[PDB]
Amino acid sequence: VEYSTVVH
Amino acid sequence: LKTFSSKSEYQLVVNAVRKLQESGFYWSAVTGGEANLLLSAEPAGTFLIRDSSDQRHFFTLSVKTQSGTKNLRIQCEGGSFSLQSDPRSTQPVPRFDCVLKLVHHYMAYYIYKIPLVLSRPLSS
Amino acid sequence: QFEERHLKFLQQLGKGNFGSVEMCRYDPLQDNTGEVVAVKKLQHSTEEHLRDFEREIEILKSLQHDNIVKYKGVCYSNLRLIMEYLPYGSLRDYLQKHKERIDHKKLLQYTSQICKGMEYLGTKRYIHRDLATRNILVENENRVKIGDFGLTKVLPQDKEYYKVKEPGESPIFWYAPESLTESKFSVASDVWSFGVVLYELFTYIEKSKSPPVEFMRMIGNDKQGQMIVFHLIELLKSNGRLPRPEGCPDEIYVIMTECWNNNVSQRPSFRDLSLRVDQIRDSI
Ligand SMILES: CC(C)(C)c1nc2c3ccc(F)cc3c3c(=O)[nH]ccc3c2[nH]1
Repeated sequence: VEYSTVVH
Repeated sequence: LKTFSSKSEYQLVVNAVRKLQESGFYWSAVTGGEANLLLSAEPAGTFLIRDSSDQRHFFTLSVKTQSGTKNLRIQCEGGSFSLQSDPRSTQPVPRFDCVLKLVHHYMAYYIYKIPLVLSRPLSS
Repeated sequence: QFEERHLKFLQQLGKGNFGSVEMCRYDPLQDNTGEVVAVKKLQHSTEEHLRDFEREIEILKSLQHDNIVKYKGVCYSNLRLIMEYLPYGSLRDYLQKHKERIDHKKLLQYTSQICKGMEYLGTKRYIHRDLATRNILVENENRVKIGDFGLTKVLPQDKEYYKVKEPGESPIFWYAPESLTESKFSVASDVWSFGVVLYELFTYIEKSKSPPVEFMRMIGNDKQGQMIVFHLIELLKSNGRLPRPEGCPDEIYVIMTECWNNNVSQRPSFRDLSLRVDQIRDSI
């Protein structure tokens, strides 16, 4: 699995 | 495992999954494995919604980008679906009443630092 | 009373919830002839644990019953709890050890003890929730006790349900449908939980007749994440339950499915339960 987070 | 917070939150998911199954790009109970696979023969910007593997989250967004296939957790807190927040995120994360409405919004936003590219769904 | 400086560490018993249970021996004389007692301590001391751990003690302290584990005393190190030592350990592991040496009338005997324990628990307005074979203890071949009131809460004066809007990891298979949806735990949530406990008994939980393995088998061993809880609710709302235990009397499985009734009202009380248990006990 390759998870990330969103930057605004 | 995390049980539901309230009756409202349960009936929320019923409508969330209903509208998700009607959407066509909802892949039920699919792990992060096929995500890196099914989105390999798809152009960068192709996405899908699947059941999270973590016990904290219901659904999870997977999207093919230039760096590769990236997955995104979709938290449901107090009856609103939002993407997981970054510590370097200056602007607050958007909340939505429907899970589908979360998708349409993101179609600038970046991901750790390539941009967020939502273009085409993956039919099921 | 008690002093931890006299407690000699003999061995570790087991671990459950947010603490560790160790076999020690309190002997003020230090000549090593003292009586053996079980000791439960906190691994990581936090405010969200040390406070809740102490609430468990205050509950157990108010619990005095033959079928409720006997509270011994307390000592601090980071709190530390002193309780009686039950050699055969948990009902879960004991039922697996001696499958053959335990017959039908014995399983009904425990059930009667668990019921009478739940009645003494219910009269003081407590909701165990964590009712499972891993939380029930065995003093001797013919007597069992209920232990670990960690998840036990106190009922309000007016409200008959205790609702936790901020849930953590939970045994969702021992949970009632009402406990899965609104996270509301009633005395009927213990009747449901007892239903699964009653299931565990007549199976001895052999190989893959476990409440998780069975429920997972029904919803499919592919559905993962928090989405499992959802599918389980669909399964319970669609009147699907855990199958009949292998070689289980008919009247007993009926009771299981009647505790597994969706409606709270239709779930038989622990009064009605203990009656049928003893009714089938002396008949056989
Ligand atoms: C795991 C859990 C916390 C429920 C727990 N396990 C035990 C236990 C296990 C083996 C054994 F020989 C004794 C015990 C025991 C005991 O002897 N007294 C009180 C609790 C307790 C216990 N409490």
